Amino acid sequence: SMADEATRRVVSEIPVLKTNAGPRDRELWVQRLKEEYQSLIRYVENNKNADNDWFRLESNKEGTRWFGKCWYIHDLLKYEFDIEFDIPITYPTTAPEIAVPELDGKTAKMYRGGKIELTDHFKPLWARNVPKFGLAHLMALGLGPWLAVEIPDLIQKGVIHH
Repeated sequence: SMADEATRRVVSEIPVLKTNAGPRDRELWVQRLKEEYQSLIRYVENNKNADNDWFRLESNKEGTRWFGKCWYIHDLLKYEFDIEFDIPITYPTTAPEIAVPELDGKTAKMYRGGKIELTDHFKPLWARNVPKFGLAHLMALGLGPWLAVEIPDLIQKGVIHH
């Protein structure tokens, strides 16, 4: 299918994750976090090599709260946005909800508190890949393409300024 090839083209060089564990799962959660960090840092290193180093992420000590920055280039100007999310208890079967709080109420494709609204195809795509996708895949397949529609639109409409 076109969808299968599009997914593989975007994620094929991102390390796949393995462990079915969420924040409550003790030593299995510690192992899941090793897969999350190994997958994120390989994605970041690929991004630098492709001149598309577009985000930084850190977590709290337990790896249950994530926060950082993404950058979006439009007409060669670089825009920075703070991003944050909580790991749901039912992770990795349930996908985290990325929030961009400074854009809260500035686009229709977003819920209260700045939680971005992905298309209906993102959720079944995550579901069919559990537990192989993690935070690197949420950034690559979720926030990435969301920015590539919403940021150009909001610059166009005079809603955000450099």
